[PDB]
Amino acid sequence: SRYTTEFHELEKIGSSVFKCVKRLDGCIYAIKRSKKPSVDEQNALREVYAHAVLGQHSHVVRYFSAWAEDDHMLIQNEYCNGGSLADAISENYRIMSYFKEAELKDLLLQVGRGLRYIHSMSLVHMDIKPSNIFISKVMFKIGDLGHVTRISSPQVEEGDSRFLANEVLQENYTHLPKADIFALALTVVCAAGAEPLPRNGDQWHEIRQGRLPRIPQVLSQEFTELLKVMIHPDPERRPSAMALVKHSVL
Ligand SMILES: CN(C)CCCOc1cc2c(cc1O)c1c3c(c(-c4ccccc4Cl)cc1n2C)C(=O)NC3=O
Ligand SMILES: [Cl-]
Repeated sequence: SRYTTEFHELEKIGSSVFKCVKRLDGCIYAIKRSKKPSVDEQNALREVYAHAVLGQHSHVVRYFSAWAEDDHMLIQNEYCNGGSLADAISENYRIMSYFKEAELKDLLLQVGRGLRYIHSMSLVHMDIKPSNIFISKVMFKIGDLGHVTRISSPQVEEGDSRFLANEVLQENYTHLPKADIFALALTVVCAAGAEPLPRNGDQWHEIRQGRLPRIPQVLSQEFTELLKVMIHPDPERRPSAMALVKHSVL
């Protein structure tokens, strides 16, 4: 098998994803091995197609190769040795020491540049959340292109409900880029030290009214006001990724 022959498997890093050394080049890669799926195959192939047009950007995880063997599909991507934002947030949570305002702005700006790049390729990510942001200056890179779709798709697989804009839940796909913007604000909120976001119920709905969850630290008004517009109930009111990256607060 290509996998066994080309790569030395170092360890499992996600449940599968493995940290591997490619034997010829001496580099370390993250390789996802999933069972080969149909509508499910189309969804698997969009991940690959997305990766293969989104390999030029410093804030999107680099793709190297993908292949099929057995009943598995394989994707070999850039290894980010800092883990995901989810783990850094969860460690912060235990130590009661969060991203400070300067680091939240950096997080927001870097990921915002990633979205800006995705969105200019007429693509939307649709699953922005801390577990899909990888850490390599710390560098943040968007990864997990499993929900990537073209921006005017009439059908969307919705991402994690914690980060899901209401209009996407209502199957209104008229402004899909602003769904990524909404999820990015909530991502930054979690990095700021917020409690686990709700999945349904009255707290879920409340955020989708444009009320920011409680943040256990004091932030500038100007920064809080940017995060809050990013979760505006009206997606049109939310900044584009380009407007976000040029924003004076950043
Ligand atoms: C506790 N923590 C500090 C480190 C332990 C786990 O570390 C990692 C897990 C990881 C990745 C990188 C890591 O450093 C990691 C990467 C990636 C993926 C991934 C997600 C979706 C599709 C394909 C892949 Cl390879 C999934 C990944 N997982 C589950 C990736 O593309 N590039 C990555 O570095
Ligand atoms: Cl997450």
